[PDB]
This record gives sequence, structure tokens and C-alpha cells, in this order.
Amino acid sequence: MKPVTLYDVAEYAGVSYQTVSRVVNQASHVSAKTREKVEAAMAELNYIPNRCAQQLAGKQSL
Amino acid sequence: MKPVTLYDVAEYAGVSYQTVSRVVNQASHVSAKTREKVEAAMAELNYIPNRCAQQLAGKQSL
DNA sequence: GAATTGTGAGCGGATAACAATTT
DNA sequence: AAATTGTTATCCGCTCACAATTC
Repeated sequence: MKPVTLYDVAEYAGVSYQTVSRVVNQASHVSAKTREKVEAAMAELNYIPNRCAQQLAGKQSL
Repeated sequence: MKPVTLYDVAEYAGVSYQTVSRVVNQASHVSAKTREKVEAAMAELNYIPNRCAQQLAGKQSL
């Protein structure tokens, strides 16, 4: 898989796989650090949403 | 517009979603009778095969 | 035993729901 | 009960295998 996935972001930032989604949805059940951690990992990983599965799961963005 | 699915096709064709994909895939273990009735349903509802899904379920298909 | 066909697990990711724990 | 974080299954559309069916 050439494009990065939310799963890579979760693992990299060192959080649960729900945390990453949680941060993406800007949920209230998320601490500041955790939110910044996942958002940062998006840079290192060069996270580029999996348009294939993402559309299937909803949309090619959010 | 509204996205259609192999299920809408299956429902309108009165077949199983698998049957639809068997027709879409155009492989063996498929009778010509079902092929034409499923292909017909895709025209009705305007079914567009998700190449990203086909890639999700099919490893290195395209 | 194979063509037909249905049911389901799976891929791959995102979300909903839920559970342990602590407050 | 709710917050945090984690855990699990489901769901999306699609594909393949297997089981059951029928001949």
C-alpha cells in the first residue's frame, strides 16, 4: 500500500486505533496531547487518506 | 447523483449480491440466464462498479 | 462432482458501541 | 455516569471459497 492509512497514524503516534479516528472526528472524549499527537503523526507519516477504503467507509475525505 | 451498489442490482435482479458480482466479474459458475438479468438491473439503477472496492477486495487487481 | 447459487468471511479502513478504570 | 484510552464487531462495496442444491 503506497498511500498512508489512519492505521499507520495510530500505530506511529502510539495510540489506540480508535484514538486516531477520534482525533479525526474532533471528538470530546479526546485529550489535547492525544489530539496533537495524532495530528503530528499525520505529518511524519505523510498520511494521505485511503480513498479506496475511505469512500467505502463513507467518503474520500470525511 | 446517488451511488448504486451490487446490492441494489441484486435486489432489482432478484439475485444474491454475489450473483451480481459473478456477472460483473464475468467468470465461470455463472449461467447466461442470470448474467443478462443482472446486467439488465445495472442499466436500470445505473450501477457503477467501485474500482476502489474491487481493489480493496482484490489484491493488485488494477 | 461440477455448474449454479446462496451465504458468509474477509479486505481495508472508519465509526459506532462498549468495556475497564478512575474520578 | 462520564472521560480517556483501549478493545471488538460491524459496515461499506466487492471478491473468493465453501456448502447446499440439483442433475
